[PDB]
Amino acid sequence: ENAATLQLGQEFQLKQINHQGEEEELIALNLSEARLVIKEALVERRRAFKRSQKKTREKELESIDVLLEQTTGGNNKDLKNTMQYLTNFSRFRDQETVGAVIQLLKSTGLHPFEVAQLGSLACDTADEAKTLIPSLNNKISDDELERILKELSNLETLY
Amino acid sequence: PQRFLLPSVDTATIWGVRCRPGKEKELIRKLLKKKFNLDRAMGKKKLKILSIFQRDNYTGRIYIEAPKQSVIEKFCNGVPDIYISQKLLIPVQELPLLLKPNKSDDVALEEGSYVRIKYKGDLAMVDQISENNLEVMLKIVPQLFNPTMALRLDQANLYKRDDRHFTYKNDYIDGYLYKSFRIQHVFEPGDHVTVINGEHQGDAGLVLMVEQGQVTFMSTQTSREVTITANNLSKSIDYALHDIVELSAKNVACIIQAGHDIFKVIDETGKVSTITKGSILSKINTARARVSSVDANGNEIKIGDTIVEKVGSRREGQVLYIQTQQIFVVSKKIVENAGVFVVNPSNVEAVREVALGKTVRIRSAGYKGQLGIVKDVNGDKATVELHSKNKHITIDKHKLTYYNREGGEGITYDELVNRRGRVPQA
Amino acid sequence: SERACMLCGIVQTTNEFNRDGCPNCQGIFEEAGVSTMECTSPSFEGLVGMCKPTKSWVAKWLSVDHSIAGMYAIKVDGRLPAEVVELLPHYKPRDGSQVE
Amino acid sequence: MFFIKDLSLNITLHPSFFGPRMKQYLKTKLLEEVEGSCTGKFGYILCVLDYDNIDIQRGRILPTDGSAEFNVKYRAVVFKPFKGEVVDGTVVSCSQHGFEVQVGPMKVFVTKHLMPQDLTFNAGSNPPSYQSSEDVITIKSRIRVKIEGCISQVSSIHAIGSIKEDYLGAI
DNA sequence: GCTTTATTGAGGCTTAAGCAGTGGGTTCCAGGTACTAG
DNA sequence: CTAGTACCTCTTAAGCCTCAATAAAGC
Repeated sequence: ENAATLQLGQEFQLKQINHQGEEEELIALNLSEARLVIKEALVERRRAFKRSQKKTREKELESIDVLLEQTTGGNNKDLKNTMQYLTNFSRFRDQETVGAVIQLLKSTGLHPFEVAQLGSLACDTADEAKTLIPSLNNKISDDELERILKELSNLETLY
Repeated sequence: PQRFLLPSVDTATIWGVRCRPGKEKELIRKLLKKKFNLDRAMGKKKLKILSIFQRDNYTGRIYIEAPKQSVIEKFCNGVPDIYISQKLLIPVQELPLLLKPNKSDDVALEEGSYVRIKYKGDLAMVDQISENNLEVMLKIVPQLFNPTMALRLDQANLYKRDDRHFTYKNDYIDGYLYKSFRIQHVFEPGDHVTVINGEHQGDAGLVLMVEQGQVTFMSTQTSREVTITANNLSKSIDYALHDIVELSAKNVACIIQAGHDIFKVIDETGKVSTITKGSILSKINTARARVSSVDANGNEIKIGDTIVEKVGSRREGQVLYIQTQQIFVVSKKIVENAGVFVVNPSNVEAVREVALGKTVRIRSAGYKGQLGIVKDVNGDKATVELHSKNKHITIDKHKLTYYNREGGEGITYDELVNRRGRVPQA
Repeated sequence: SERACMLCGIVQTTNEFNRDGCPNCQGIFEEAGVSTMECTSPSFEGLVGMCKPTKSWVAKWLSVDHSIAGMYAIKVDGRLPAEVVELLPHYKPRDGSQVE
Repeated sequence: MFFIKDLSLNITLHPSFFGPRMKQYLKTKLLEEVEGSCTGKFGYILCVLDYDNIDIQRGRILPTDGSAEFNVKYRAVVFKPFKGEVVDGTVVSCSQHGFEVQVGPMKVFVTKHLMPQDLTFNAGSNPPSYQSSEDVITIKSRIRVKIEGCISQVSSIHAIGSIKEDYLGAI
């Protein structure tokens, strides 16, 4: 059974295997980093297709939609819905902001899922954060939690 | 009274003796006769055997009530099919149930009940039961009795006792035969659930509400709420498909979701509709259906041929059936409508031997003038077995002359094709 | 064919019943004004060869202690005539109905 | 839930397609499988990254058949909901039993019995909506709800949630 | 000093094994007995 | 009366238990 009490499944272990057999620590990402990696993958796919063939909430959405249509477009309609869901209510628009956020979250050293939730979900009070994740109650100090929450709130982009 | 019949060690002593199964009755009779003979002969000295019995359900064993084992061994000595050595003492507490009559598997007969006759295998209805509980009146289907046919055929043995009572060959009422037979001869919302019993057996869905033992669930197959008794639902841990159905004289559809009594079918016009089992007149056999169409390129297309649409999505698939103006094609790469779509033939592109059984003579070959029997023709060549040689040779039929079954004149391959196929006159 | 009496359970051929009837219940049948055949049934289960009914516990269990030695049926299907039942207040059917 | 991991996929290729472009063709078949995939074991596959860095292992030839089986290992980001998490979505449709909320590639349903007492369905507006003493819910609204149950389909994932704790609902 | 021990071994009985392939000609629809339908 | 229908009927290789002796521990 999977729940919020860190009772992950047989495959969602704290350690992950690499293509070379090396064991690494599980790494998570937030919505902004997910969008960044998706955009990088789309750019790489577009470049691959081009080389193979050779031999403010109003304009970015259109560019993303046309890019999706050009490459990996029409195979499934769920990709467009997921892209719209990610783009409509995103938080960070700059790579520097997400980089700083992930660098700060690295110092905490908490579970990847917990830090991902903290960087994605929005909280304003200690009690709300504690009740949101009862498992992560006696793990993070109240002062540290408040500091990270206010830092994340300040780092929020003004759209 | 039965409370005073409880067996005791000092009063009841029965020993079980193994015997060849099935011979229980004959063995019991033989032992009883032997005991009577011994009593008549010996006189005062009589073996202490009180009773000898057996149980039908317990084959291969008999029971003898005697005070001592030695008496039983002496009495049974020399009796074939009885293993005196293989014997055991019956405990007192087990004596009652041994003599307790077995509960007959036949349910208590009641008027109007349905039973099976052991008209073997024909359902019957119990109409009346005799006061002695030895014979029962059963109503059965004789097809229903037809007074018209009986009158037409065997009016001599047919009699009319009432407006709906007819006697034939010694009693038919309302088209059914009444005959006497011996009795011995006769959950929480969101939970995944599945129907195990009822009209909707096999349906699966997600529960939404439970009240007074009735569970309502939304079914994926029908996309509607169905309310069923809780006892008929089981919590599950989280015509066939593609058949051709003749909806009417001019309507043919292909099934995309084969259910128990509900079938979803796409018609020749591409419209998908849900119908009942009764709406299907009959099933069209694709293999036996000799229907062919012409594609855009003019190449003939038959059932099972792989075709690709020239316009649209260029769907590739195998043709299941051919309609007068449409063709149904099933594709393994399409999940929508079970991969079955109806397309126009013009919008797709594909990816009687008279000689047989008649004696013949060859004309221009190494076996000319030799009688032969035609077996089969592969097209432009006829296979013939020679009477004097145990070999089959393929030779062009045009250079062979046909003869009558019994002698007759020789005719080349110019009269049978022109004139009606008939053997010459001897 | 062999039939077993529904009153005492004695099993005998139909010819014997037609000729002499039940040796142990002829008087009761005559008093009840019923034929032997109506008081006998052809369906029975199990065979019991009773040799000493007075000294045999099986006879007491089958209520044939006062009967004579011979062949008897443990279970007999059917019902006796109402007249016979009226003359036997303590009659117990041998079909297993009263063996609960 | 937005996890990057290595996935190994076995792809069968006919020996006829053996030219230099086969790689690209293989990649195309990879793009037609990972995209839109939804398996209960690995959850829903979101995206595959590092297209140019994809490494393909040496193909495996069947003992008798001429097909080549290539085992390609690739790093991909996938999404999988878990019980007790809270996610935000957009109402897609309204019904008497509740309103479905599209979140990512998945759908969420809220049980009527687990709704605020003040919140009440109303059909007086076109389309029907819900009215609350201090909140307004319509088709076009961002609603944050907690997921309490997950259901896995052949090619879909469904969630069952409720809104009882504070700070939930319209935001 | 005597008695009762765990151990050693030695055979009877038992249950298993029993070249590869292939061509053909014969025989079974089993016997009696009782119960029951036309 | 007559005929269905079923129900009864030669040469070895291992395991194990069963026998006859033998040195030590109790007492």
